[PDB]
Amino acid sequence: THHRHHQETHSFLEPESYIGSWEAPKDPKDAERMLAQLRRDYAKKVSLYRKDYVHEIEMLRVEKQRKDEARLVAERAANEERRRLKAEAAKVRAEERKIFQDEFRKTLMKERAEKL
Amino acid sequence: VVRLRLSRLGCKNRPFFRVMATDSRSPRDGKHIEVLGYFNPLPGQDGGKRMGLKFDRIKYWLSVGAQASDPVQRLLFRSGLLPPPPMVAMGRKGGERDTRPVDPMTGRFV
Amino acid sequence: WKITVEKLGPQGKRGNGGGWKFVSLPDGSSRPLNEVEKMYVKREAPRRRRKIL
RNA sequence: CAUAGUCAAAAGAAGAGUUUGAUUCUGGCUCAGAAGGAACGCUAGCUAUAUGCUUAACACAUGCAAGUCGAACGUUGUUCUAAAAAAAAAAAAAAUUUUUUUUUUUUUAAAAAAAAAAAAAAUUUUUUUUAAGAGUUGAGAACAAAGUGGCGAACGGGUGAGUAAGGCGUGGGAAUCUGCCGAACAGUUCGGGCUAAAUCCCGAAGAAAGCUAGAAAGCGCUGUUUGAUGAGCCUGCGUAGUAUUAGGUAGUUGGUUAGGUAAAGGCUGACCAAGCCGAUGAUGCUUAGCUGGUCUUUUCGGACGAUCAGCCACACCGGGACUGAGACACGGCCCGGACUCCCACGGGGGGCAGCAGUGGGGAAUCUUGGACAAUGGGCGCAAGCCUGAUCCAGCAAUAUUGCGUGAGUGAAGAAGGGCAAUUCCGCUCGUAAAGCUCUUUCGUCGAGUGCGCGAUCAUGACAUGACUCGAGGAAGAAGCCCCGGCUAACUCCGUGCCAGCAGCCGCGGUAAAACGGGGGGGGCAAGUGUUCUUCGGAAUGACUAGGCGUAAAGGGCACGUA
Ligand SMILES: [K+]
Ligand SMILES: [K+]
Ligand SMILES: [K+]
Ligand SMILES: [K+]
Ligand SMILES: [K+]
Ligand SMILES: [K+]
Ligand SMILES: [Mg+2]
Ligand SMILES: [Mg+2]
Ligand SMILES: [Mg+2]
Ligand SMILES: [Mg+2]
Ligand SMILES: [Mg+2]
Ligand SMILES: [Mg+2]
Ligand SMILES: [Mg+2]
Ligand SMILES: [Mg+2]
Ligand SMILES: [Mg+2]
Ligand SMILES: [Mg+2]
Ligand SMILES: [Mg+2]
Ligand SMILES: [Mg+2]
Ligand SMILES: [Mg+2]
Ligand SMILES: [Mg+2]
Ligand SMILES: [Mg+2]
Ligand SMILES: [Mg+2]
Ligand SMILES: [Mg+2]
Ligand SMILES: [Mg+2]
Ligand SMILES: [Mg+2]
Ligand SMILES: [Mg+2]
Ligand SMILES: [Mg+2]
Ligand SMILES: [Mg+2]
Ligand SMILES: [Mg+2]
Ligand SMILES: [Mg+2]
Ligand SMILES: [Mg+2]
Ligand SMILES: [Mg+2]
Ligand SMILES: [Mg+2]
Ligand SMILES: [Mg+2]
Ligand SMILES: [Mg+2]
Ligand SMILES: [Mg+2]
Ligand SMILES: [Mg+2]
Ligand SMILES: [Mg+2]
Ligand SMILES: [Mg+2]
Ligand SMILES: [Mg+2]
Ligand SMILES: [Mg+2]
Repeated sequence: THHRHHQETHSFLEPESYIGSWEAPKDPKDAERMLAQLRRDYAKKVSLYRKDYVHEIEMLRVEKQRKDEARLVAERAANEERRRLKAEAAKVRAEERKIFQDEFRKTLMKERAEKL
Repeated sequence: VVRLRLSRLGCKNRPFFRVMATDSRSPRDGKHIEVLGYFNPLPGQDGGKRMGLKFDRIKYWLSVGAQASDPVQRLLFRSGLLPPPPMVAMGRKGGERDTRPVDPMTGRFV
Repeated sequence: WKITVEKLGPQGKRGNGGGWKFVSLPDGSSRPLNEVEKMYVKREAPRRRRKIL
């Protein structure tokens, strides 16, 4: 996301000594066995890399889960306060409404009696 | 099997590659799960080649068992996401290379 | 060949302009960018303006 | 500090001619623009990248387009030979031997080292024949030679016939399965059968299957939990024309109960009810694959759905299932049909809408090419082997804001052509040409390096290319339409309502700027015209953005359903 995180926390690596490490044997059969062992070692290293990546993704998922839960509980707390404030305002407005409606009803009752 | 492989882009005699996460049965330039990056097989003005990868998505696909193809194994070793392929231990073929210098701007012998 | 490996996605960004880059030499080692390579990085970024002149 | 910072996401809005004696209005016709999978005429230098049977889903000669694995398994038959390690270079015709250390067995408790014929020596040696269903014959090479078995031939590739909603676009769901691939756990035991065997088939437990001390803790298989990827099933919304088609349905709509399916379900047997769909257009008829998108356009719309990619459907025409993780399967099987090729006449065989290619139809659409070097895919532990996927060459101005066909100078203003009271070198072709100087892009010719590059551990079809250097000589490279108005560009001769021209208005009946030729000129330019087709102009179906007194157009007038 930023230059500093990448520039500090990148594993820059040394030269790899595996490159050019083959020594030619005197028997083609032994050479084939040596190449087969090299393929098996490559499979083992790939499996270790897969396990490392599984653990990295799991830790990132756990962190995202706890962050989302924290935001959710903060949001719920804010909504629980907003709801109670609006309920109090609605209650005082409904209490103000009744006197006006009673007076208006009395006015209309007087008008109907006059017309009758 | 999910495969990290190379799709051909570019034009005729100007190859360019994209690094893809695909089902193996898919056509080479057809259906895919994800574009993971790119690779330029032609050398540029800086004297080297270019490559971009989505490192976290490549880690995701390798963690769930995707299998890289033969050039993608080399490209992922070169970026540090995979171990070196078994054949890089053999070393390079030698021989007398023509080391006579050519001018960078004009291509003629200095 | 040396390569120049860019990190793509939102988690590989060096900032507004692209992703972070390293070199990865043919011997198996990787290194940060040179000054010439830094100029190459700077000249290929997209510019957030119309073409003046 | 900094590989920081910068906040861009459009442009696109034109009018003209033609109804009248003239006018304004209404209203059509036509024109200037952009474009195409185009076709045809005339004319053509080059490179590159795209595109190239739109018609007959017409019929197809020929070659190729799917195999691979001996590390699953026997089988027969080919060859050749009768213990391991190390050294042999120097004095008095030469491949195979001598020396040193380990090791199996035999012979007389330490040492020594199959039968028959012919010959030699005192039991051994030399040569030859048969050895080897044989008191374990010791190594080796191919076995492809033919098979059984696994995996893949459900991918990739082609076409758009059908399909108007069982499809597609978009968003969801529950009642399912999922080979190979990643990650845990448990097992991998014993009999029989296919002439011989098995990782083939059957049986028992609990499901199975073994190979490799050549691949011995490496593969493989089975069961159970999972991730990942696919697949099946369902569904909301959106998605033609036609009412000069008004009713349609009878497993139809629902219920119950059995069956079937991996899985919900009238999916279907039986029984029961009479429902369900329809004027918010069912059903009938016609047309059509859908989408991303392509062309056009001041936004909207219209036309199209060809290349490419996603989804679907189909594979000579109909009908089926089998095997399989997956098919009701383009290059698999069975059946029926039409057509066709062999037949020894009993009977067999085939399916280019894979890549090339051929007939045919058509105005019209390409090579019977090269390589698996790259990328992708199948099989294999690999080595590899396949791959008309692809990559790359070939043909075609079919397309593309590309490049070139020279740059200067030159007055005998040459010759020649055209016009001319026949004005100013009489005017013009015309500085035009020729000549002279310079530069050689593109193309041509001759060479040279190649881990230049595509590809790297290695492997290069392209490549007779490219690159670099050299030779040469303006040399090899300009047309097509038009010139009465719309519309930029005018004279002479011929013709005489003829021959002809024409997008529209109109020209031609003896001085035609309109027909045809000469001369000159204008626009585009390796193109340029003509035809077809789409949008624009067209506010000419008007949402944006029009109307209905007298021009097309208020229903004769109400009442009322949606
Ligand atoms: K789709
Ligand atoms: K059919
Ligand atoms: K290949
Ligand atoms: K033409
Ligand atoms: K010339
Ligand atoms: K009413
Ligand atoms: Mg009139
Ligand atoms: Mg076609
Ligand atoms: Mg087989
Ligand atoms: Mg098949
Ligand atoms: Mg198929
Ligand atoms: Mg195609
Ligand atoms: Mg199509
Ligand atoms: Mg209808
Ligand atoms: Mg059709
Ligand atoms: Mg459509
Ligand atoms: Mg046919
Ligand atoms: Mg199969
Ligand atoms: Mg089955
Ligand atoms: Mg076929
Ligand atoms: Mg063909
Ligand atoms: Mg014809
Ligand atoms: Mg491959
Ligand atoms: Mg494999
Ligand atoms: Mg081919
Ligand atoms: Mg051009
Ligand atoms: Mg040249
Ligand atoms: Mg040459
Ligand atoms: Mg090379
Ligand atoms: Mg060529
Ligand atoms: Mg004019
Ligand atoms: Mg005349
Ligand atoms: Mg004219
Ligand atoms: Mg004329
Ligand atoms: Mg309109
Ligand atoms: Mg308009
Ligand atoms: Mg309106
Ligand atoms: Mg009007
Ligand atoms: Mg009105
Ligand atoms: Mg009236
Ligand atoms: Mg009337």
